Amino acid sequence: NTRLRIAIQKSGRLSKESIELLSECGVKMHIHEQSLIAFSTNLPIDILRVRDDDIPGLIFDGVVDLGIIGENVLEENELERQSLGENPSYKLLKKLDFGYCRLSLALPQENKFQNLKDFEGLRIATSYPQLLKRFMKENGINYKNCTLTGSVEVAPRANLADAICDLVSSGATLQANNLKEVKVIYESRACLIQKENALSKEKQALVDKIMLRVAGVM
Amino acid sequence: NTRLRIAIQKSGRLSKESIELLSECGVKMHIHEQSLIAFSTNLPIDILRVRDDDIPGLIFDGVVDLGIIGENVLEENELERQSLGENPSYKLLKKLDFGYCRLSLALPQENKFQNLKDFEGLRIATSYPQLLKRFMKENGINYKNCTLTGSVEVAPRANLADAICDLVSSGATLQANNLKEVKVIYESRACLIQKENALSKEKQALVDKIMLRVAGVMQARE
Ligand SMILES: O=P(O)(O)OC[C@H]1O[C@H](OP(=O)(O)OP(=O)(O)O)[C@H](O)[C@@H]1O
Ligand SMILES: O=P(O)(O)OC[C@H]1O[C@H](OP(=O)(O)OP(=O)(O)O)[C@H](O)[C@@H]1O
Ligand SMILES: [Mg+2]
Ligand SMILES: [Mg+2]
Ligand SMILES: [Zn+2]
Ligand SMILES: [Zn+2]
Ligand SMILES: [Zn+2]
Ligand SMILES: [Zn+2]
Ligand SMILES: [Zn+2]
Ligand SMILES: [Zn+2]
Repeated sequence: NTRLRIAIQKSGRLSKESIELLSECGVKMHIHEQSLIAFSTNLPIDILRVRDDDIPGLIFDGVVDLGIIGENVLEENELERQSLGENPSYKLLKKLDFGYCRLSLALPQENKFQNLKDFEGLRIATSYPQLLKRFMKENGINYKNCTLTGSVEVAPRANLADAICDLVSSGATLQANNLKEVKVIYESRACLIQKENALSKEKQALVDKIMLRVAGVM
Repeated sequence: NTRLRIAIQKSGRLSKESIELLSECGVKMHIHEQSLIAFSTNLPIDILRVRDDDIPGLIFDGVVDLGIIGENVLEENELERQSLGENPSYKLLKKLDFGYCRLSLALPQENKFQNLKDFEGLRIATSYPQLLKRFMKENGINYKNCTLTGSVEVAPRANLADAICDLVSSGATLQANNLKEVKVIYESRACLIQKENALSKEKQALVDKIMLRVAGVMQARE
């Protein structure tokens, strides 16, 4: 197999815009329900539709050639890999102009918040435990972890946590759960990344062509 | 919280059978299919319906009191936590009589397989990278990892991997993807576990009561 492998989010925040970037770069393909692999009809390119949390790993492990992924997800998994004693590596090709969001600490609307110190001792629910951990350590604040993959914003109401650390874009989900954003700990946007090890000449040439197109398209 | 917290899978292999064990143990429940939070109507017990991969962590971190989880999922996350330099700990209360499955290596049906050595150099897709890693190390076999959270079985036919390491229950998914099971690396069943730090006397008394009922239920279901 000589086909370039690009991993994108199967469904979620980045899916639509990732597909549109690719088509704007002249990559034609049909996306409809394929469980894992879609095939460009005009170029030797395979689009792997995966859970976003898997994309950093696929790139670090050299399973795919390119990936489109949020900085937050990339950094969370990079930190996890580094904490296991590994050396995750990737090339950053381009910071993209979509997927804008921020990872923030949030409290029940009725809670008094003067200072970050108010998070001392608190149980904090998040899907990004490594990012949360690094931030709290850097700011000298002790807390108790609660790792949930979904429904993080329900954790205070379920009495699993006193607070949360979660992605915010519109702020609608925090509002719906009667929570308030008190401290941004990370700002994110989508990026295009490549695996570390050199591609074949053919593949690198196609990547350079796509990057011109991305640069051009931008 | 005076209420005992039990974490169970929201939806998947163990969800139905975990809810049924609880009702079979006399725990009456109000559930909202889409919701994290469920509660017992006749006992001071909160049922937290979550992704199964989250349950070992909630127990290790003492966020909940009890959890029902597959041994496979528990072991994978225990290894992960230990590999991060942490000290995950839990009490095993009971091995349960549902959630039977095995984590196995599988290859395309048409592949020749003589020996485990045939995995040397191969890209192996899995949702259980620590369990795979430990097994391959202990058998002296080098491989390339591919971590996927879902659709693991399609990785070979998508040319993402040469092989997979995945749970097999009925074998139907492997058959559907024209893959064959060549080596079992772990046998698994659901288990009931408890966080490490001592419960209050009243909570521990409720747990002991539930455990008696669990035993009775299991004998009665044979
Ligand atoms: O501020 P809002 O616009 O209400 O958005 C907030 C939601 O978006 C995030 O999920 P997201 O879909 O980004 O994560 P995922 O795609 O990884 O599930 C986060 O988990 C919130 O639920
Ligand atoms: O042999 P079969 O009966 O076809 O079963 C195989 C399926 O079971 C496992 O999923 P599961 O929901 O157990 O994994 P999870 O823990 O990721 O939810 C595995 O990923 C297969 O998809
Ligand atoms: Mg989403
Ligand atoms: Mg399942
Ligand atoms: Zn089509
Ligand atoms: Zn089509
Ligand atoms: Zn995700
Ligand atoms: Zn109701
Ligand atoms: Zn799962
Ligand atoms: Zn039995």
